[PDB]
Amino acid sequence: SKGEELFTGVVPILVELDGDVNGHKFSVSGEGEGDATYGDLTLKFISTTGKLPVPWPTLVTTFVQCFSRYPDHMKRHDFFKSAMPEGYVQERTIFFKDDGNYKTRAEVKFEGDTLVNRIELKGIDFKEDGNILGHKLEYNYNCHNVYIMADKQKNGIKVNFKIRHNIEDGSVQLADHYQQNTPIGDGPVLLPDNHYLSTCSALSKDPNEKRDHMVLLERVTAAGI
Repeated sequence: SKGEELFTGVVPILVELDGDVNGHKFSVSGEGEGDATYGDLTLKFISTTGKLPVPWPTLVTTFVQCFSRYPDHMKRHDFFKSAMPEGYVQERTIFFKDDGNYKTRAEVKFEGDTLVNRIELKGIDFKEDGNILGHKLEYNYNCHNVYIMADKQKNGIKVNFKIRHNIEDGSVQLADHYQQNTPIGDGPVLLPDNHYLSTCSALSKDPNEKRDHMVLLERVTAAGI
């Protein structure tokens, strides 16, 4: 399964994001590795242009579902890997309730032996003293099930889900996600039936790192079939 073979072992991952939110331009690089046999990955991100104008947690979803563990009985529903090595384009719109929104476009594919997620994010309509720009979110993250549905139209998948971010002293700030993924190559892909990705994420910090950074650790497993 060409694509599948690509993920038998541990694969290094590189993430490159260029962003602009309300005119606050910034860049982030991440490096790590993942092992789809188990569905685990670890990534370390560094804000390379200065202190991030948005809270780290808000960028988690943006920063590689091909690393999900798809159980054997579900192998025929693994679109993400089926598109590799040429890759896929992942696009999203994330609306922070009562706040601005992020629009992202990324490309995920192999470069050499590394799996790279190269992103362009543009956010607007945000509120300066808002939870976002004001950095009032706690530095934590939750676990969720994200439902995946095919999209014959785009020849890929559609997905929608909400992320709940905890507010320092408030409730939570909702971040409503709309996602589309389409193959990059012209070859055939796997269009799966409806299912979901069970996703565990947690955030950490690195004792030796002086720059603004985030350590993201996760375990993701496909299910629902």
